[PDB]
Amino acid sequence: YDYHFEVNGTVVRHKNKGFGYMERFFELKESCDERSKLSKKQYERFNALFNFFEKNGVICMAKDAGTLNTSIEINSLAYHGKYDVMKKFIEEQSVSIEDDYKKAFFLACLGRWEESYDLYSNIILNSIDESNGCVYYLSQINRYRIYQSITQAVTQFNGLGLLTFGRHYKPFTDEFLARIEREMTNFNIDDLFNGMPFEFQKKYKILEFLSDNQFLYDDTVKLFELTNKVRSEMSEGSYSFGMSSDIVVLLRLYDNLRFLYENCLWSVSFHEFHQYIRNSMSLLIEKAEYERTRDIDELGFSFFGKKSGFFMEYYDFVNISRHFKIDDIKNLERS
Amino acid sequence: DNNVVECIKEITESSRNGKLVFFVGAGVSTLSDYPQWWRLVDKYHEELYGSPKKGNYSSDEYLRIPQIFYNVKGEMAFDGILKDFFQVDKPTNPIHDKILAMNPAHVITTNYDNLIDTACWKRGKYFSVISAEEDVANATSSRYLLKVAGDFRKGFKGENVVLKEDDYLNYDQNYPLISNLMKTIIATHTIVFIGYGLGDYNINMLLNWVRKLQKDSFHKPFFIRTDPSPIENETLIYYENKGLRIIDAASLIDSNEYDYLERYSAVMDLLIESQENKFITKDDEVIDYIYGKISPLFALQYIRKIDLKHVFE
Amino acid sequence: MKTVIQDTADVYFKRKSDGKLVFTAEAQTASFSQAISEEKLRGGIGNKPLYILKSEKEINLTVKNAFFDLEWLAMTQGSERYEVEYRTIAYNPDTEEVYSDIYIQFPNVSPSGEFEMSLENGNALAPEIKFEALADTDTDEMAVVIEASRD
Amino acid sequence: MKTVIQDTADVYFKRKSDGKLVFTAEAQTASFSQAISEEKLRGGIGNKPLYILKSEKEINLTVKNAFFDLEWLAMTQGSERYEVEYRTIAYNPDTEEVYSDIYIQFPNVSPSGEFEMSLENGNALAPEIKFEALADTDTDEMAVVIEASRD
Repeated sequence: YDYHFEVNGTVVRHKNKGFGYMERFFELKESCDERSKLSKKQYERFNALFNFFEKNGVICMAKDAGTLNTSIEINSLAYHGKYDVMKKFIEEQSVSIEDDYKKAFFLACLGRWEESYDLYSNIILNSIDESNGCVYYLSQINRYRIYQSITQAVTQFNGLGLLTFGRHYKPFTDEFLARIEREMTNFNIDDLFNGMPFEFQKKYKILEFLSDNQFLYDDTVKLFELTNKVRSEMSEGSYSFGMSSDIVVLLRLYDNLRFLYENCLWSVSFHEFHQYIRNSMSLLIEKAEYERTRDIDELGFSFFGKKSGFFMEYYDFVNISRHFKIDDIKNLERS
Repeated sequence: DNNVVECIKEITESSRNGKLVFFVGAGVSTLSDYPQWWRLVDKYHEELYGSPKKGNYSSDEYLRIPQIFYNVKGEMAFDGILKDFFQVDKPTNPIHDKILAMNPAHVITTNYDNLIDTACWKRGKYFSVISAEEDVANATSSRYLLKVAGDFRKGFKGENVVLKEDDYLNYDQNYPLISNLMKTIIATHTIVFIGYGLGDYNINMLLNWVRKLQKDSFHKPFFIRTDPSPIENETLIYYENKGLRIIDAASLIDSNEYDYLERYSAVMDLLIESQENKFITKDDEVIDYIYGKISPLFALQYIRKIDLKHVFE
Repeated sequence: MKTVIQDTADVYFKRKSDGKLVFTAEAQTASFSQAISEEKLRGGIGNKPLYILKSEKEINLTVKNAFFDLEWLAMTQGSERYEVEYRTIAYNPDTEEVYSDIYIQFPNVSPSGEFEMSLENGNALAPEIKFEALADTDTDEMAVVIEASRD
Repeated sequence: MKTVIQDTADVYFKRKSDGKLVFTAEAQTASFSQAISEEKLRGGIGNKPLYILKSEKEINLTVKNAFFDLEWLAMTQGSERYEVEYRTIAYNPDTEEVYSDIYIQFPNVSPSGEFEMSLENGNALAPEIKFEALADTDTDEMAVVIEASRD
């Protein structure tokens, strides 16, 4: 909590009573000469540190914040819906442990929920010997969700699915369901961060929220505090300069997708996370309509005398294609 | 039986409080085609004299024979034979998962293998493995897996595993901190004994020692008897006097002599699924339970209706 | 005792060729939605149209339960329509006395469910089932009402 | 570079009867609103008169950066109503070059904030304050705006 990192890539002092170590770095960013007063080791560390942040999108301090045009790039193939090329990828041979993880998620997307779990079991036993901390914790966090998917699936095919389909399809063998019930039977996800070593606990605190359900409840409440405001100004004829409150959501929206895709997590396919995208993109496409229609005296267009017009780009189509049922899309057509 | 009902109640109460610490013997390891100790003694004796001993190995012989082998042949043969006997991987069995299902904060293991370690790392509760006197200081997690007798991670050498008579005689200076931590853990938890015989003189004397210390402050540990022959009331009463509490699998179920796995699974399932409202019994046992949970809440004035889900689990 | 007040409802499902009883004794959400509109059609030629009655028309349904029925659920455990019978009662504001009933008949309802309710935690059941009203080309159907209050 | 684009603003406030400038600079929210309205307050007149063009009118204002001052703050530690100047830059959509800066000043201001945050988890400063522009009997008031772009 020493600093605060705004959504826009800007950073502001929060709890520093000592040297502004963040500030010197950005002072080292622009100073090419000072970048030359380092040893090659130290220079490479800066390069390892510099290459990380630009990929993390951190730009410069708030005091010198200029016109920031943050980029967005989703590269996960599943987000790109290339269901055929992955059907060859899963056929390929494994090279590394990180590659095995990448395949495991790809298996799930194709509906072959059966073999996914076993390789989720196959990766877990071989994981420790390389002493890579992360690759274990997310392998189980992914397991219990695709566990629940099987469990919630098997009842549904029994309860209603017979009416929906007319036959009692059985996608999962009897014996397989037994083992997963046994292995996870008393599994309480809460302690899982409370289990991993102190060595794990000091480096990888930032992965904590994915354990309980506070991660999905944490993000949503802000969208309720962000949405409650914007409708208020919509009924006030107000004008907001600079970054409008709606622009805050979009960065937050795309930030969530990237972290929840490229790490290959499996929470994308659940109903709750779909709830987040529905009420986020609804607010953005809602806000577009009000801008296109309102009055101004003289200075109204003098304030931000242009707009994004919600120029709906390619990813935005990819977003609305998945996450909305037919009924949900109709609700927006009306207003 | 009411005795078994109380046994299950006390075990479940210990489990919910996270005060359950299992104790693992050779019974667990004999369910996963792991070659038994008597086979090891047989190998040593056969090399020593040219043939197996006839008749059951008396308890002293189990410690005396490898002493003879180490005296005569030397350390190298002992190490090589340990490598021949133990350098084999094996797959886990259901009983390991059931043992871990209790979420035991600690697990004592007198065996030599690492199968329990594979089970522990499979479920996902990190256990600070401790097997050498240097391990105690470096233990990370509060959860411990005390392989008291040593292990092979640092090598298949005869110094790392107590297997010769001097070891058990010299246990008091060889692995002392294991002794201290053993005594404290047994002092401050509810210990249960599974797959573990009645012939370990060292541990038997240890439990006797704890009892003579603690007097009436001794939370007696629990023993899960699993031989197909039902325990005898004479033996039951005698050991109850000795200060333990016995749980017999033969009373619960009926099976063949070689159906050890069924018995272990049946007992562990009786622990897992003894859910409890199942044993409410009579009418007037309803109210005292409800009074048991809701009565403390008479200090607060009024309650959110939905929140009652928590207090009723 | 101060303020709130609730009510109840009742659901009945059945398949043609027989009286196979299926039902959900309660329906908390129980959303009934009637809707009719039009966007554009017709070639606008031939001068006299002499008709025009396009009304699309559609009916949705919703119910809640945890009881599918015990016996042939397990029978078929290991497309002749799914008719519905909604029943409830009406009260007189002057007297508030039980005098009137409501009988709702649907001859052609189809199960159009989102078989993707995978939720992030084990919930309190609530297997919501949504339906769409179907009407063949033949005649009548969707809705017919019968009611008590004979007195 | 993909999708966002951002701009900047700037906020100064001042006190009359001296060149004192003890206030914020950078309205993060920078929420601005304007309004006019009418009611039945004049619901009845003697007629044969003319008009008032009342309109009520109101100007709401918001700035959130804080860091007021140390020099003048401390000196004040020992009702002119202050005034506000507003400055922003305007760009050409055709060329996107710097050619004009918006010059805005308001005659009367009167800060009046909800003097209680009490947020359950302490925030990262940024104490948003709302302002209301008073007015007197003399003339003008509201706003006086100047514009660059003499290119």
